[PDB]
Amino acid sequence: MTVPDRSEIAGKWYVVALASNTEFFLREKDKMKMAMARISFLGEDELKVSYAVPKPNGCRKWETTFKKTSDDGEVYYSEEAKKKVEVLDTDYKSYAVIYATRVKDGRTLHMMRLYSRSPEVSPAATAIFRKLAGERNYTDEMVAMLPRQEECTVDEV
Ligand SMILES: O=C(N[C@H]1COC(=O)[C@@H](NC(=O)c2cccc(O)c2O)COC(=O)[C@@H](NC(=O)c2cccc(O)c2O)COC1=O)c1cccc(O)c1O
Ligand SMILES: [Ga+3]
Repeated sequence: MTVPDRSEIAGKWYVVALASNTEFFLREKDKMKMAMARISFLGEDELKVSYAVPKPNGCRKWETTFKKTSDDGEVYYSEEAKKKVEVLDTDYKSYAVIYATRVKDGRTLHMMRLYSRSPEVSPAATAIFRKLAGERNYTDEMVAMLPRQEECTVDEV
């Protein structure tokens, strides 16, 4: 158990960037703090993810299971949850940017996010995430960033 095998392909990721299509999310997220994300391979076609966010009520965490969906190569779709995530770009030794979308009966929501190899936002990741954001005619309130405001973190093992 807990062998150093596939585990190398999984771990924890710190989301130091955020983007929301709905004003409310932007308003709420812009006022909150950086979030967490840890993913674990449930199966060959199934995957599990643990979320950690600092909520006024305390560190709010949650773990959800998704299904493999190699849309744009290592993308994931959670039909049961109505949430899709697609890794846009990621550095083996640097920052990474992943795109996410969720659709509800009659409504489509998109949420862009950026994660750092550790709980620390980098200028490079910032400029990169923004460069793409600007290419889509994004607006400041549409994006959300968290500076050296870290404190609550999610465990890995
Ligand atoms: O519409 C979406 N959320 C709702 C509904 O989802 C939820 O309320 C919870 N959520 C999941 O259970 C979830 C289970 C499985 C998958 C999830 O993503 C869940 O979040 C908790 O998330 C939160 O409280 C907040 N959330 C993050 O800060 C976030 C930060 C980093 C990473 C996150 O995922 C976050 O949600 C706000 O989220 C919401 O209001 C939604 C859309 C697009 C992309 C999303 O991520 C959404 O969740
Ligand atoms: Ga979510």
